Amino acid sequence: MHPMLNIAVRAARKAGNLIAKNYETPDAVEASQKGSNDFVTNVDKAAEAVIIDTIRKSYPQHTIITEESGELEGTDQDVQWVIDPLDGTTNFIKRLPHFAVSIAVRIKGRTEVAVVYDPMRNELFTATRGQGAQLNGYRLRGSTARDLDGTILATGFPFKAKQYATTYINIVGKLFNECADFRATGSAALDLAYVAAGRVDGFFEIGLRPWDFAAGELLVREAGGIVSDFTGGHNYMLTGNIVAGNPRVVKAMLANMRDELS
Repeated sequence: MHPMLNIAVRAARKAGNLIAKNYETPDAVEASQKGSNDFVTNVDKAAEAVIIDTIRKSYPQHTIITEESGELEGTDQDVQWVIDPLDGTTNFIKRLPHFAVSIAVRIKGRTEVAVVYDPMRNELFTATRGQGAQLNGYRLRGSTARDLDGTILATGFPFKAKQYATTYINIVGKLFNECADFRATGSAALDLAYVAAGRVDGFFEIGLRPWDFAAGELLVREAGGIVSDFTGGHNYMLTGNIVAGNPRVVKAMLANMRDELS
């Protein structure tokens, strides 16, 4: 737990330090046809290896699930480490300095530990279940906003889910008409961390993969916010359709979502 937290942080900083070091290089950037070149993937794979190696030196019995390898079953099925070694891939390739390592520990299907770590800003966000969220050791509470007016909402376009373009764009339209403004940062795990830290008032994105929200979602819930489905449910793990923020902000956002798809 806090020994697990201590290993999650160790792993996230060593992966983070390695990703920071290569950000300062260009070496071998080779693809354009869509975006993701050999270099980010080599950098990313090396981060993943470091995280796996670090976790297995103390907990070789656990299941580890990574964005790049899927599930590496352990003898002890009751603990899963759910990891994105580099949430913000396109950012990294463009050298936009906004990306993070996300590492969640789930025990018998409940997230108990969460680390999101920005290695450019050297900001480590952490949480353990029932004990709240911190940024570099200092307690987080969400934002204190009560409606959508003068709020800032982190979000991203459904680049990987284009068939939802119209619905999404329609949702963005409605929220804008309630005097919300938007940030689009390219790192969902960081967005969730920023919800936890009140740096934004809410977050909504479609089609997230579980490794990008598993740590972020606990950050929010431990800093007094909530996370839900676009339709209000606790179904978001299956969908990846995530609305996060305090209970007022989410209720207000969910209000603007009924009359759309999902």
